[PDB]
Amino acid sequence: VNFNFNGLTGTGVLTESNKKFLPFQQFGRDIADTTDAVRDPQTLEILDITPCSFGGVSVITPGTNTSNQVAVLYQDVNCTEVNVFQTRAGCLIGAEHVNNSYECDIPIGAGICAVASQSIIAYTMSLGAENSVAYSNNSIAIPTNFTISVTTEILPVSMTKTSVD
Amino acid sequence: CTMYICGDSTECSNLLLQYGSFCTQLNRALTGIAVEQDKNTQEVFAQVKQIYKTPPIKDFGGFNFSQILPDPSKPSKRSPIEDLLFNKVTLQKFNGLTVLPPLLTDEMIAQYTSALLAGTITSGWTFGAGPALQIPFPMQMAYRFNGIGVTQNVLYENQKLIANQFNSAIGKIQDSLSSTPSALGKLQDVVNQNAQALNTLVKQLSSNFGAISSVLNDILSRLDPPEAEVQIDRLITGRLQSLQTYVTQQLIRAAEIRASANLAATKMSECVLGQSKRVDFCGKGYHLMSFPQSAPHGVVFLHVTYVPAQEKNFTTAP
Amino acid sequence: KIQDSLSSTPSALGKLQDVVNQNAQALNTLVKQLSSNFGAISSVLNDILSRLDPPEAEVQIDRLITGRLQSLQTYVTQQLIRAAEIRASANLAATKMSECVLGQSKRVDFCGKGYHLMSFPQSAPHGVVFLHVTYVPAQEKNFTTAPAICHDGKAHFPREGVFVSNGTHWFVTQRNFYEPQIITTDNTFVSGNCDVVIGIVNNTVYDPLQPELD
Amino acid sequence: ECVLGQSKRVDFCGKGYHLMSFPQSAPHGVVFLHVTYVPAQEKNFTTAP
Amino acid sequence: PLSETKCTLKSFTVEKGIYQTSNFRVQPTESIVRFPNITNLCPFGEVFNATRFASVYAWNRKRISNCVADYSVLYNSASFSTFKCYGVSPTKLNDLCF
Repeated sequence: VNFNFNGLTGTGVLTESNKKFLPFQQFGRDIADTTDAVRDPQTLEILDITPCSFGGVSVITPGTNTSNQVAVLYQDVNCTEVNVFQTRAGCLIGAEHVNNSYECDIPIGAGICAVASQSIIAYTMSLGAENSVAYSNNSIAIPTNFTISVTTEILPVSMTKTSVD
Repeated sequence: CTMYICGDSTECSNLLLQYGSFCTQLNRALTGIAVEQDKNTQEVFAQVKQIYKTPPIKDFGGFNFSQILPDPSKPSKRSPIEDLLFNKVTLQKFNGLTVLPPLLTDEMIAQYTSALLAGTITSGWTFGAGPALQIPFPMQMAYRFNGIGVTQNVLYENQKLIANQFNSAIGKIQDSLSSTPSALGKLQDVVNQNAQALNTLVKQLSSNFGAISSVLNDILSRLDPPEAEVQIDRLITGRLQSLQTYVTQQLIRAAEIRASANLAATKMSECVLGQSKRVDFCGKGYHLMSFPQSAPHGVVFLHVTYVPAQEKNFTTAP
Repeated sequence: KIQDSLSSTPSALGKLQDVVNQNAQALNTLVKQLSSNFGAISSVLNDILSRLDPPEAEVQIDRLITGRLQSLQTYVTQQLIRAAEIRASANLAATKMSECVLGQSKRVDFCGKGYHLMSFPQSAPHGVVFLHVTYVPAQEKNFTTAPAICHDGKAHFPREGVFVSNGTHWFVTQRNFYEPQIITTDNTFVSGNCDVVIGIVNNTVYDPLQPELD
Repeated sequence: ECVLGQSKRVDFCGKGYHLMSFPQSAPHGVVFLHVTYVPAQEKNFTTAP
Repeated sequence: PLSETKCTLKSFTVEKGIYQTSNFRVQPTESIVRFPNITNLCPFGEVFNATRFASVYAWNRKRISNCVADYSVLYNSASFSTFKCYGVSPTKLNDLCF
């Protein structure tokens, strides 16, 4: 609601609070001088003002060059405030959570990554192909053949020599 | 911007639009350092693609590794030393100034650490080069002596003593960490200064910057626009200047963190994935090998260094 | 395969395209700031000079000058931070050149994954591309091993390499390429007796002098 | 890597093969003297694998 | 959301990835104002229409508290030739509480 408490305008939600005001003070303040609790006229009850539950909105998109399917992530918000998958970062809608694990394609948050098979999937990252090693106290592994690989390592050295007057 | 400078108000949001691409610029810089954090973590930990697993039996010729391998009885699958580190470091969120969670959760970060420990223990250094090649630990450590000009026979004829000394030193690591405050001083300093910068940024809203009130709500409620413009413009100018200062200092601090993370990755690559010859880079004294250990927003190494003891004089000739 | 991957795979030169795009986009934003009026009646100086006499055009041109000056300050600061990052990257590139191209570096995975053999530089637009010719084992075989060989009480350790067996006979071989050799006194050295070292095997170690002796 | 010990990473402790180094205090700085081994007076030879 | 991403990135081709766009803030559904039970009218008539005005040497000061005040009548009344307000806008001066 958009409330006006004796000229103390604001917007948010009024809840019950265990903040036991002493009988003299009217309204409490958080850091940066914002109104957080108030006692209203005609009832004197200690209402707690909290701004309406905010949350950033992010978009997983595989690229308009490939598809128009869009996945929407409402971070740090439980799925009770409007498939739909809950994450440690927030609830991501528009993707189907799966059980198999693949390498990360689009980062999502807290070990979760996202088009595949005509749909958007959201899954726990595959940390890599698990591979135990047959250790013992007397076993040795020695290669019999090798291979020579060439890897391209790319490093910037300079930028455009800009200048502004 | 909208939440920070203005919060729920189109009146100053319109005026903020007059300042051009400042907002997309700041948000882009913050997103860049944010993704750079995940880049740092992945580049410093995910040095091996395949997750290794320690053997079910800990028959390592006498080296009691139970202090650094993850403990199944622990609910979070963390070794005692990493648990102590997490318990040793102690860790703004209301005005649009939010915190995104790290990509690599602590569980999977610990999984990389356990994989690296298992790889080092089981295959020495070859798992960082190519395929993992299992090596019994007495021979692997005999080679690591052989890499600092100490022949194998020293190890083999002193195996029990070297194992006991290594176990005792690992235990003393726990004792030192637990009894010594600020053993995690670097991580505590970085976390504390980041949180303090955030607190100062929040506190800046308690400043008038020349306006007649530090909260734009009441000046909006009590000022006619065609003169409230100058007040709200002063307030926006000051608040945006504060945001620029915060973002710039964050950029510099993130550059320092990037340098430290690159150094950490190089150290893990050269001391963990292999034996490093460059002296005083993998711990004081001659170096053998090291163990990574996950720490909150950081990494902790255990440089296993060989150091000569009581020495005898001799009359010599070249 | 290098040329095939470079030609086929897009964003292979992403490490350079990103810095080029960042510089160009920062410049574009810097230009676009001119379009914003920073709170004054116009974002073009010629209009305010044209339709406002100086005594009250001072305030408008002052708003423009201060806002645009702050924008230029921000741009220069961003460029300075990015130049510091590029400076660090360039020092890393120079170190990599001097340690991988000009010579062979034993620093693991500093000149490409695996054991490093040599490197080839290649000029790139505002960058350098390294070709790290590295050596990587492929196929490995298990063997039964032993940290020592006990012969007539004396211990014997490998002078260089390890002891391995295929299950029936022992051999000395180097530690990165299976190349078994019969155990002789030339590639092994003696140290003490064989009752202090654990987990060792009784065996014979050949003496090259004896076959010519007899 | 140069004073407290001998390095092998080329062109990190001065031009040429590195022998050792000496630090020297300087106003708001340091000056190393990298003493390095540089060959010369080469001769051509016929060589075989 | 796809169009919003296109809008923010100021382009059509969006690269494959995650992009932060805005903040989800459910708008208020209705507006409420809470004011006390006070009903008395402070003697603004007796101040703006005082029998005798004190000189500046002994300017008369009258406390006003614990009532509801109608600045609307005095503002609309053009009897006041000059009505200059600093720090508060005279139009919504009736809105606030003091």
